[PDB]
Amino acid sequence: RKEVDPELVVPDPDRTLAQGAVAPWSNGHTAEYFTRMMAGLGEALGFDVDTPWRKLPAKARKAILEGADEQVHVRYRNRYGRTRSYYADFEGVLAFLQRKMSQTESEQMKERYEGFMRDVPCPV
Amino acid sequence: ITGAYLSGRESIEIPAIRRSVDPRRQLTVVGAREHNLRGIDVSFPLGVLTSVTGVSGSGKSTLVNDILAAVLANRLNGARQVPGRHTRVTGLDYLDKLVRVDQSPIGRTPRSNPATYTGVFDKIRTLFAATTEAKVRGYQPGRFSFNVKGGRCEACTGDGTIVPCEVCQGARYNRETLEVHYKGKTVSEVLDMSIEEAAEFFEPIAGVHRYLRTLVDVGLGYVRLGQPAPTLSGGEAQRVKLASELQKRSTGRTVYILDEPTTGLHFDDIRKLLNVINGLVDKGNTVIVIEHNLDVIKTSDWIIDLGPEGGAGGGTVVAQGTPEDVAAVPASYTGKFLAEVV
Amino acid sequence: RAGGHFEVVSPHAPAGDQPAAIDELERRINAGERDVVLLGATGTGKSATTAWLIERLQRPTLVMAPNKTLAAQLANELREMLPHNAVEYFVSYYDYYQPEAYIAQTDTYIEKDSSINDDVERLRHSATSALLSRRDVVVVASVSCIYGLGTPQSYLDRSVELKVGEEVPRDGLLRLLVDVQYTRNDMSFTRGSFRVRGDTVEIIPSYEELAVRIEFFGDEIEALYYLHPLTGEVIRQVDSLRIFPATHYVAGPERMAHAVSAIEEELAERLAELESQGKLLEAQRLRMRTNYDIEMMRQVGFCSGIENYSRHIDGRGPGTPPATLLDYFPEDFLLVIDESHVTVPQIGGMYEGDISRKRNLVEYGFRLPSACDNRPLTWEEFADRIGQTVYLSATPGPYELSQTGGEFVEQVIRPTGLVDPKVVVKPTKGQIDDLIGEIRTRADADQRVLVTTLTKKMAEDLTDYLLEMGIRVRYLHSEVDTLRRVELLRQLRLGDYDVLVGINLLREGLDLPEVSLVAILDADKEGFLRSSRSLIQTIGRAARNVSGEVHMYADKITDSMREAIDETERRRAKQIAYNEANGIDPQPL
Amino acid sequence: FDKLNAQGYSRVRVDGVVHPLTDPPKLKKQEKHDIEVVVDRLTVKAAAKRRLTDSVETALNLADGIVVLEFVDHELGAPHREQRFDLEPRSFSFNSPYGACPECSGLGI
Ligand SMILES: [Zn+2]
Repeated sequence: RKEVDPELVVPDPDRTLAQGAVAPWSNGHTAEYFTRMMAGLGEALGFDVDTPWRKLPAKARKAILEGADEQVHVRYRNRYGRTRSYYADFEGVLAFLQRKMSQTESEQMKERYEGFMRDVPCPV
Repeated sequence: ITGAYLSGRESIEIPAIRRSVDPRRQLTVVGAREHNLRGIDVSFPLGVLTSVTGVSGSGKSTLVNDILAAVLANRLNGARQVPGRHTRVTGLDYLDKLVRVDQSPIGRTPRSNPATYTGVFDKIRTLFAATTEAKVRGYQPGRFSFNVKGGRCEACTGDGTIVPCEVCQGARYNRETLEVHYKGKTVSEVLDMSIEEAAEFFEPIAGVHRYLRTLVDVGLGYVRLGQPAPTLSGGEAQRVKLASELQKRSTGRTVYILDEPTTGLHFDDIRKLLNVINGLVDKGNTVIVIEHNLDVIKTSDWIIDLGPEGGAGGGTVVAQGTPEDVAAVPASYTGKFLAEVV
Repeated sequence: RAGGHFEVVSPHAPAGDQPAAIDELERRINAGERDVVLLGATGTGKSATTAWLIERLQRPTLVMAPNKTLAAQLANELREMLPHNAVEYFVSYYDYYQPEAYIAQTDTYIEKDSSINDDVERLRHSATSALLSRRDVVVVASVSCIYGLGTPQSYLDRSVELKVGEEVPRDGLLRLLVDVQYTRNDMSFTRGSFRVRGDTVEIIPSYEELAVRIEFFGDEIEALYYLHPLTGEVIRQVDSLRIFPATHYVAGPERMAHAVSAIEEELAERLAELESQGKLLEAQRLRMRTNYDIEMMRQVGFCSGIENYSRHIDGRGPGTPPATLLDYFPEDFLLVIDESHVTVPQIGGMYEGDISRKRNLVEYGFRLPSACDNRPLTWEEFADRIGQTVYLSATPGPYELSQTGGEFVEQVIRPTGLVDPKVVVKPTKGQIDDLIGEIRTRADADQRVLVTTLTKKMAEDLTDYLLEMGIRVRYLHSEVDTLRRVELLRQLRLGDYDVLVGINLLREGLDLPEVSLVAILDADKEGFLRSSRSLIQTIGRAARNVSGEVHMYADKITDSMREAIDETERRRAKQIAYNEANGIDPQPL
Repeated sequence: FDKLNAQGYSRVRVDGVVHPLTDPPKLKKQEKHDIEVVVDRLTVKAAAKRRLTDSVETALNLADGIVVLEFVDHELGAPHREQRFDLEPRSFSFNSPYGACPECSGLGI
């Protein structure tokens, strides 16, 4: 589990963050499903929802990598008409994606997303 | 066809306007410090046949496909790919949709057909169930497929020919379902009939007309609708879809990322494809294509070369502009190739 | 076509002048006069008196409505009042609507785009089946009924009778069911589709919700029964039944051939006109659209926009009135129009706008002139086609008064105890402080006040000022959608504010039991959308309250407003005099 | 049987007795039944295939390919003419013990 490179989940310091910088934030229906509480956490912490990370410091990218603990009230509907309640605590995108691996019912993406942007090799 | 390329009368420079580029209505990418890149600024024009070229593995694919196509796919149509190591894409207010067509050699399973994955076979079943006889006999579009147990006889076991099925007699449809003679023909009759002579068919009904017309615009209407993938040569699996994957919203600046037609189709087939591209680009479409040949991208109006040397010796833009402009520059080998033959 | 009995449950006891109005209407209607006008204000039980005329006349009746909000309420009330008789409802089966129009000034072409519903077309087919199955039938319909439709005789020809122990081949029965647009769906059982299992067939009509089993034995019906589609609770059982088509445009194959020939004639004429005009792109788009539609329902039968060719089904020439719902009713039927004061002007204005957009389409290559013929009924052909015409509205329409010569019948008096609002007239300026004082004094009751203006700018200036000094306010705009004021209704029944302001989005179903004071601001000026009818409508809106009030501000005084105030005051005096004798408290039932 | 009535069959044959589906007889968890329910009330006729198919083919999707044409008469002389719609597929193998001599491990005599 060495993979290609870290930081690959959000390696963009200049994109429009409201346009789905992170891949789970841009899905067909899960896009808003995660953008809801991720924008909530962005408002709570204090980093903007759409401003590129170069007008802002790189601390915005670092603090979306590490995130923060605790959960907030959040619920929204997708384009497909369903209603999923992703109520869990995630420590930034590094542990949010790990939560996706350890929680989601999609047995394919739960290992597809780990390879490109998660590096947890064998320590022993 | 290979001889027709050299003695072309069609693989010529074909001078376009080349001024449909815009100083402001234009996309930029900067700072892409990928393992295959360095962080250069690529200036993609809009409303043009811009072609990204350079040595493969020098970062052109990681920028155009892994970075650009990924981001506009995931938040401009609803895809899922990771953006990758980059910083910026501009013209967000000037972009509406994106369609990506890969090389995708995928034709190996008999289940996949040029009409089943394209999403047109279900509509064909719906249209056939819209007939009076299919209504009285209680046959539904789902019942009228060949993969579900309802419509496939156990004698064929689903393959049509085993010596064919005794009951079906080489038609791949049980007698209880073949009675549906809509427009004097059945599904087996339509599948057997060639698309070239079926161009007059499905003309009124819109979606099948569009699919068939764009397939004929490609010029390869020899295939049948239910043709098994083992009999389809690798390379043309996504060409049929790519025909219809080049005009959305009729703006038509909606960007289409193209694979290499050189893989598979030879340069005369690629020049017919080029005629299609030029016609609908004059209509207003936009294509970003990674290519390997010379005259096909010489016909285009804008060339961007990313990396002169393979491996670590690339990752930076060395030219951007008219094919003759990059030709005059003795740095990009793409331009050098476009310069030795004018 | 058999005449039944209008068994009406009427727990409400007639009081005072209601029988007098009823037999005055009877005496007028038995004279055979083609023109009849009735003045029934809001809250006067117009539905009850209309139903009583229905019972007395014993004829199929057609109710004319201008919008869905009034039509649905009338339909449900009329269904409640008549248990046995099949009360009906007929409106366009589209939630979202975008008419195909072509604004030439902005060069904006809005296409055909809607949102199909499922609970209203079933009621429409129930209306047709009841109308052509039993004579004693009432149908309330919106303006969509005056659009293109099929003929009654051709659609009736396709209704098929069945009975227990009769010779009926299964193949013929299924062919007839499919010919009336019932696709046999087995795994999924939904309206417009029927399934078969062994020797039994589960059938659901386009009007009823409960399924029916038809059980056979060879080429003969064994029995018929009803059941609940899901719970399986047995209700009743019958010997004989009848089946009706699931679409309103069913007729014999020769009628399809004649309609196709008429389509060919119309498309040839339109192609020649467009070739003369030189509009190649528009003509091409129109020709592809027509080829698509015409060929695909020549091969199938169902399409989008078939109404444009409905004339070709009807066998009528261009320029004649398209076949409508009144043709379904026989020549010995009764029609009544509700809210005619805004329905007949709505008919005229809607016909004008639709014919303008239809010219912008047909002339600029979007539709054939058959689509121009496929239109709401013009008033000339409407008069040429209608029989004993009855009008009903809260106010006497000028057109109706001119047609009737001024002689009308007045029943706006409410036995329930409703009176017209008091009137206060003040200058336009020097009014905000008085309004603030009045709302401070009146806010203890927690009611709502509606205000109006002329155009948007000073209106919104008033809104943000009047939310600034400490009052919660809500406003209306020109593009109000359904949700943003249905939520307003919910939060006003929750008592979340006190004042609403609106210019034009206030006459459509904005009923509220707790609106007392209404303010009209500088509406005295001339306007195509601000003449006397809006002032009388707001007066009636205040009147429906137990105690209304109007505060009316004018720089100048016109004759229309003062005559409206005078007639409102005299009607209020008459209502007060009547109620002083009818002092019994209201007894709803 | 309530769900079957909701679907609609109008026929049943349980506990050795035939009823309409609207008439359910007594059933117990300690009672063993050879459930062979009915699907129709048709009979042999000329050019009646379109009928009989609709009685059997759909049953093929519910009975898992089981359907008969039994006498349902009095005499029951023949056992339903042996009419139904030792054999076993097993598995094909020679070296594996799937299809060899279980006692001698498939070796020669
Ligand atoms: Zn077969």
